[PDB]
Amino acid sequence: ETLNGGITDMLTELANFEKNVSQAIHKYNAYRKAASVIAKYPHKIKSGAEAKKLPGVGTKIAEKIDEFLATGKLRKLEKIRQDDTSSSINFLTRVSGIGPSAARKFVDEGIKTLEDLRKNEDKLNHHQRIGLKYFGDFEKRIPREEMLQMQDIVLNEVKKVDSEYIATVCGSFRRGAESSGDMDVLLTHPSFTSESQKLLHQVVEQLQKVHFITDTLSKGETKFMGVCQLPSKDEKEYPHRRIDIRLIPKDQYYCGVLYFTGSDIFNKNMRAHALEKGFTINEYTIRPLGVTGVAGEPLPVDSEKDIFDYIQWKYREPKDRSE
DNA sequence: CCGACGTCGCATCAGC
DNA sequence: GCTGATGCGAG
DNA sequence: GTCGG
Ligand SMILES: [Mg+2]
Ligand code: NA
Ligand code: NA
Repeated sequence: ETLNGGITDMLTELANFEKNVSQAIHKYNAYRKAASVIAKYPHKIKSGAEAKKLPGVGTKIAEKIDEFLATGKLRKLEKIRQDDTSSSINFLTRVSGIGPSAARKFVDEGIKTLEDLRKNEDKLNHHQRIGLKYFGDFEKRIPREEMLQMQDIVLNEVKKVDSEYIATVCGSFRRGAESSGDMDVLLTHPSFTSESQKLLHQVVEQLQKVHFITDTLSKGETKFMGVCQLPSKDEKEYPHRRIDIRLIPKDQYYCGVLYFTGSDIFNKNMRAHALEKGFTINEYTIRPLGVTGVAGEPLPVDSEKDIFDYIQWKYREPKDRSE
């Protein structure tokens, strides 16, 4: 932090404005990359030129850093921050299911605040209402102790519906993280393959029957997004939580797990490495690239380890897949 | 100079 | 009613 | 906005 935190906040703020106000998702990711890279740099950045050396920090961000160091502020940001229209739009997107477009329409027609949304239930789609209901809870983090508690429930109820199911809670949770943002469960069964009833439904149903799943954002044959909660002790109720459960075919499961285990940077590397070794990994399958680039049949995979074999890597533990 | 920067499931909107 | 686009939130 | 063909 305090080393170059002034700078990473500036860049993260600018990132958020590009995403929500300007609708420039690529400039959003540029500032985000620039932020991460400076955040890892263990020296108090002395000038914009110094920063430029780092990947993802270019001319225009070197300039902003120079201005910030010299003045301790950045004129464009100070100005956007006082902007009534924009700071509202930026804010409203914090409601889950409200993106840059819905937040634009809203601010356009007066609606700017949480109370403004609360007064206009009838202009919110279903996702948005749930988002408003749980705005506070959703911006909280999930402590790993609750994550374990949550998992206990998920693994118990999945098994109770049919013992042949496999459920794996992935995400940063799986990489040993102290806290999580939501839960992502990857679910498969022997009767579901690429060449292959209600398998997702029955599990949601049962998580609902024991009152773990409280609300549904969206649900189809393969992906469920919704809300969940741990039950009460006399002690204060637990916050409501985002949970995603996805149903993957068995032959694509361990690719699924690898992929949704991450981290984003770790997959970015593992794809680059598997490349030269003559393989293409995606979230679904690993395939061999033939002489000119033509990817052939997907190789069978029966554990995460199989993938690591194909590309001559030693199976790295989820605990060490930070990059 | 100029295009990639993942792509996808699902809910909901637009067009027909 | 149907089909395709667009919005959203996820690596 | 940054990078790179
Ligand atoms: Mg049985
Ligand atoms: Na640079
Ligand atoms: Na949102």
